[PDB]
Amino acid sequence: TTALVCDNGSGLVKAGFAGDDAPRAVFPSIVGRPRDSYVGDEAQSKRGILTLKYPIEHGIITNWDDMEKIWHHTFYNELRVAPEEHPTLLTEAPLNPKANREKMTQIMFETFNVPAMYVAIQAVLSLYASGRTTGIVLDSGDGVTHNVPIYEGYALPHAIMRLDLAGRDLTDYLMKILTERGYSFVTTAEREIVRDIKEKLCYVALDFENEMATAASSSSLEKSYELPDGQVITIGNERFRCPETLFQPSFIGMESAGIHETTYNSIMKCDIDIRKDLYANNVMSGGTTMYPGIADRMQKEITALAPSTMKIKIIAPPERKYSVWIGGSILASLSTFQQMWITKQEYDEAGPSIVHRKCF
Amino acid sequence: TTALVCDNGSGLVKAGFAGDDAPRAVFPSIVGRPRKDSYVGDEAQSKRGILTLKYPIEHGIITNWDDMEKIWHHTFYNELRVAPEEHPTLLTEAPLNPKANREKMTQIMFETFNVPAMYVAIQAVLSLYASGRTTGIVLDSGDGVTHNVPIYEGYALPHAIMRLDLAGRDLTDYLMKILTERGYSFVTTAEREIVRDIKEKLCYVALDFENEMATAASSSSLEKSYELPDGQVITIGNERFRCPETLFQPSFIGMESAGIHETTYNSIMKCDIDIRKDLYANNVMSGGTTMYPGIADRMQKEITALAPSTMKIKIIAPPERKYSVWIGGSILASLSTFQQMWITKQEYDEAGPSIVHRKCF
Ligand SMILES: Nc1ncnc2c1ncn2[C@@H]1O[C@H](COP(=O)(O)OP(=O)(O)OP(=O)(O)O)[C@@H](O)[C@H]1O
Ligand SMILES: Nc1ncnc2c1ncn2[C@@H]1O[C@H](COP(=O)(O)OP(=O)(O)OP(=O)(O)O)[C@@H](O)[C@H]1O
Ligand SMILES: OCCN(CCO)CCO
Ligand SMILES: OCCN(CCO)CCO
Ligand SMILES: [Sr+2]
Ligand SMILES: [Sr+2]
Ligand SMILES: [Sr+2]
Ligand SMILES: [Sr+2]
Ligand SMILES: [Sr+2]
Ligand SMILES: [Sr+2]
Ligand SMILES: [Sr+2]
Repeated sequence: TTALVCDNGSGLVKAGFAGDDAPRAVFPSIVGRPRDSYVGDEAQSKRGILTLKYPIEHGIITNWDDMEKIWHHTFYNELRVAPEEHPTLLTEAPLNPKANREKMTQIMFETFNVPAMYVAIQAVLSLYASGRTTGIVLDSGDGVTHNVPIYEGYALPHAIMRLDLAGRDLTDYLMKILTERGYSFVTTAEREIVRDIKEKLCYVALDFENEMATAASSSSLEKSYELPDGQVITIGNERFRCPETLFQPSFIGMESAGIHETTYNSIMKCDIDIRKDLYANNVMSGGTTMYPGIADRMQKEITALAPSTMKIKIIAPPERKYSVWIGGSILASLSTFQQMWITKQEYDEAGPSIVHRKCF
Repeated sequence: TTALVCDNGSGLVKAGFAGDDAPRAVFPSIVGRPRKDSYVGDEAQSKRGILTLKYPIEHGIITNWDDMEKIWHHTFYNELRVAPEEHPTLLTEAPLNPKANREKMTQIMFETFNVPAMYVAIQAVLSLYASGRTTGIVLDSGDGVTHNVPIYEGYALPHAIMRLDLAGRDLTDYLMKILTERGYSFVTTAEREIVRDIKEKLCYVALDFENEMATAASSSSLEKSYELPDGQVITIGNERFRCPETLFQPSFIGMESAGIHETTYNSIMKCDIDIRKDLYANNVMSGGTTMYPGIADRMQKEITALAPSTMKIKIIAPPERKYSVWIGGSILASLSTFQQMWITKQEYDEAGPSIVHRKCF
């Protein structure tokens, strides 16, 4: 028997087979209905004739009807497997309401007739993937950013921090600042171009003020980008100003602490005896941690905030845009895990509330 | 960086690389010295006519440290052919292994073999891991000893461990005895090795011992022949199932002890009432001496007779269970989540051998 791993995010579904090194399928977490339902790439490419909805907001499922459509699409159209044949591992946001875990469980067993399933916390999976069971994860995706401190596979809920700024906000901000430069990025098609610019050319400056000074004095930091129609544009300080928003949320009008401060504050909410282990094991996860320079910059910022004697290590694996998924693949393909699944039998005997006993 | 997994048993060493599906090297845990200074394993055995042979491990516990060092040296340099300084090494240990022994093993690995990192895992827990479980009760029967080890959520329950002081070597000796009663003769090492081969190839556990005896007596339907390298032939009938029947009836070799079904039952019944149901449904067989065809079905029948009438009982006997400890070690040492669990050379330098008690569970 082979397990499936489905990592449902605010912007992207990552899905595949346990044991694989990477997801087989990655697609937009979008359901389109006429202005009877389309999912993913097709929903996107038919936007003109459709109303589009994102069933997951800031990592939490908020539209169960549309979520069922995402899962149906995942099984039948992307992975192309019969769900009744596969134990299925799903992932969940930090601080996911208990009722949501039950609803995921009920839908899996009742709608999709899975023989077995499990729900794991996304940040814990990314930690596992990095080669640890203790550390603090900064997970930053398309819609939300969290700090999750974890001790021996257990997330410490009182110290979890949530920042409602992530990749989609950074894309919107890059569109704004490139428009201020004198370009015009406003439409949905122009948003896809800017997303590509963001993913290809942006970086986190080690010293932001110095970098702004460098950008002002020479073209040394400038990069050309060819637009779909052939026109070549210049991206300058926008390259590092865009992800600087993560450290300075006031750039997009948010009063919030930046990701260095949320990391520090998370650590400080934990018991003093475990803080040392957390500083030494700060793991970055998710697409919005992919910026070159982010690890170097976090190391510097955390050092400035931490006790002078504190050993600080930032771990940013090259594969971290899929580390949640990879952690799920490791867990779901592990021999010992085969006893951890909620079985169809157990669900029939106990109902959806079995999830709280079996997963956690 | 690839880890090494070395499972040291009373009779056999199983050794290889983490991530592999089977040990690369399996050889006798024996050191011979003249009646070259010392010989190990395969070579010691062949030269035994001019050597005194000793087993440095007895009932799973190291009792001769000079000879154990020679076994580890042979494993690293002659069998695996690696430089130990390049490989984190996972070792295994028996139930109730003395703290002093765990310390001395740790000292030897870091100071003599210069390993970069090391870990010691409980053998029965590794076997359970390999079977796909962290809760269950393991019957581990090897060359020198048999244990039941109940395990709950990844931890062995030492208050409920049971031991039976017979295993594979005793079954070989018993088979030799009953084959000698047939007029066959086994005096040389070569001939005694023949008996071991017959045991490993032709023996099985009868579902109902008395019925099977009756069958063997009324027809030739259960007979098998074994051809020796020199032309001689051994024919065997009820000896096929009388030999491993000893596991269920230790009186066969003059022991008063409970048989493996009763030790398994006794072990479960020493555990907390609220976990017994989980143990009954997860009896995992481990070790070379559980390899007998028929053993799972016989255990199912015997346990069913002892347990409450409504108890769900399941016996799990993985096909490569003669190496399940090793395989569980391979799984563990190659697992991402285990990578901070190793004792590092740095931790050893700073803490000394007692570090093993703080790190290894
Ligand atoms: N190389 C890159 N550089 C910068 N950003 C990137 C890169 N690759 C992907 N991203 C961004 O990462 C985001 C998607 O990441 P991820 O799949 O981790 O999010 P998600 O799970 O869909 O969302 P969330 O975790 O917020 O619920 C998108 O905003 C995308 O533009
Ligand atoms: N297929 C088989 N059938 C019966 N017996 C077997 C088979 N394969 C191996 N054996 C026996 O298993 C024994 C070795 O098993 P194992 O390697 O588990 O023991 P060990 O670890 O050396 O000893 P212990 O666990 O007692 O310290 C030997 O007695 C061998 O003859
Ligand atoms: O810290 C190790 C424990 N961990 C094992 C999962 O791989 C979760 C159980 O608590
Ligand atoms: O349920 C047990 C969890 N764990 C043991 C933790 O040390 C097994 C992880 O492979
Ligand atoms: Sr995510
Ligand atoms: Sr795709
Ligand atoms: Sr419905
Ligand atoms: Sr149904
Ligand atoms: Sr053994
Ligand atoms: Sr040395
Ligand atoms: Sr009987």
